[PDB]
Amino acid sequence: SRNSTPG
Amino acid sequence: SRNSTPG
Amino acid sequence: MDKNELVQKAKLAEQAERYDDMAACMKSVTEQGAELSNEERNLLSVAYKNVVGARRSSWRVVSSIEQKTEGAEKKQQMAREYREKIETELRDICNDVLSLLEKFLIPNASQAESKVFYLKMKGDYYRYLAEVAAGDDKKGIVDQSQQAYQEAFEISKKEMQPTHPIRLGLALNFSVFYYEILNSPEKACSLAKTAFDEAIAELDTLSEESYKDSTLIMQLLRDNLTLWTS
Amino acid sequence: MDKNELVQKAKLAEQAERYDDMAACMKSVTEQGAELSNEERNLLSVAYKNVVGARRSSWRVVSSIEQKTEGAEKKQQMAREYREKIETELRDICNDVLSLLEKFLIPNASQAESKVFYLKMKGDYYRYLAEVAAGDDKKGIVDQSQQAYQEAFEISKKEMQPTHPIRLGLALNFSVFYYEILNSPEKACSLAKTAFDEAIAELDTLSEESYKDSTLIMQLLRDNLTLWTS
Repeated sequence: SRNSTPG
Repeated sequence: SRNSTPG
Repeated sequence: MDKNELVQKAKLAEQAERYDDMAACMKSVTEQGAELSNEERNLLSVAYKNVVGARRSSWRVVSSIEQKTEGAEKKQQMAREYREKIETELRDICNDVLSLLEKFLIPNASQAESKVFYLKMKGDYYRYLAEVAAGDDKKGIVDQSQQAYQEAFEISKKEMQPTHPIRLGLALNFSVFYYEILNSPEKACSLAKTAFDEAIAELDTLSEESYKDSTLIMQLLRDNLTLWTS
Repeated sequence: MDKNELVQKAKLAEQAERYDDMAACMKSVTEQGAELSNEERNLLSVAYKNVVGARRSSWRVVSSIEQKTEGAEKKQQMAREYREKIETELRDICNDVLSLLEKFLIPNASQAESKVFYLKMKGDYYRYLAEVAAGDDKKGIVDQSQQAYQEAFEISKKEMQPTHPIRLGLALNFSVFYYEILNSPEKACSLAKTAFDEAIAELDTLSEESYKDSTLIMQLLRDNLTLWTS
């Protein structure tokens, strides 16, 4: 799945 | 670490 | 609402990893007063194990910080007070389950394996209280845990085959109780070893419905033995 | 209710994985009205990301069940109602963060870096509202998200190096916004590719302090590009 920022 | 029963 | 509805909602909550919701549904099912099905029993157990387990984990973390902050008065005080807050949640959860066990589950258990299941649960939740008890209350809490486990143990040894998953899981947790709460490695190992060995000798008594749980618990029993004898 | 005390309690809560507690501590710190330190800003962001992330995860699980129970009316209606309950929690969390941003964090931001950080976080939390918005409200929510991202984007390009983890992370999330919320894959890919390529072109601007964060985000940018062009 696509990633957004961990923070 | 020692185990107890799950759930 | 309807028992079937509540049980469906508990399954939804479990999938969503919302274990407060799922314990609340299963508590409401229990409070309707009818003996629980095996599925309902397991949902109740999974729910409360996750709810209490979150507090047990947090308590260990904070208790450790409290220990390592001697000489730093303000930081240690704040860790202590947070530990105490977490303990209160933990105790309330245990007392919640223990009350359900006294009022509904144990008195209504008509079959031996149901009775063993709930007496094991009683032993478990008193053991969690024992993990955080200090001073005056501890010996009495430890004795409640032992008496529940012991009665579950005697019943299971009389009524349930060695490979029964509930008998095996009772041995696993009772053995942990001996090791961690009574500080007796010898009795913990003897209990785990007998349970493993007696099941190993009767694998042909496993069923397609039981073998996954049973073989998991045998692996945990041997893992504990390996850990405790190194 | 002293600030340094609230921050210490938030760190305890984080260690205990009690993110509701940790968000409440940092909400109180923010409401004291002074500009947050970088340490305080990261505690606030980590706390709320975990709080809202649990609901987003639960929402996706239940929404998937709702879709898979088409033709099973009772089950689907129960999933719908549970999804709506989770949505209410999610909206309340987002509305809390967005109010802190409007009242304290964005107005108090005295540096370009934290202006970009908080406008990005405004874009993120409006994006999370957009993920569950339906009907008349959705257009304005999407517009709020885009406007916050766009302003953050313009400041980041004017003031920060192309390898800055906040500039890169803004590009990553703005690109996801275009792909998922605006259903604009070509714009999403163009934004992610440009951010990756501009960082590759100036790797001498990395710092020892944050190069691990920068190179992580560059890999995530290219991973999205790979997924969206596959």
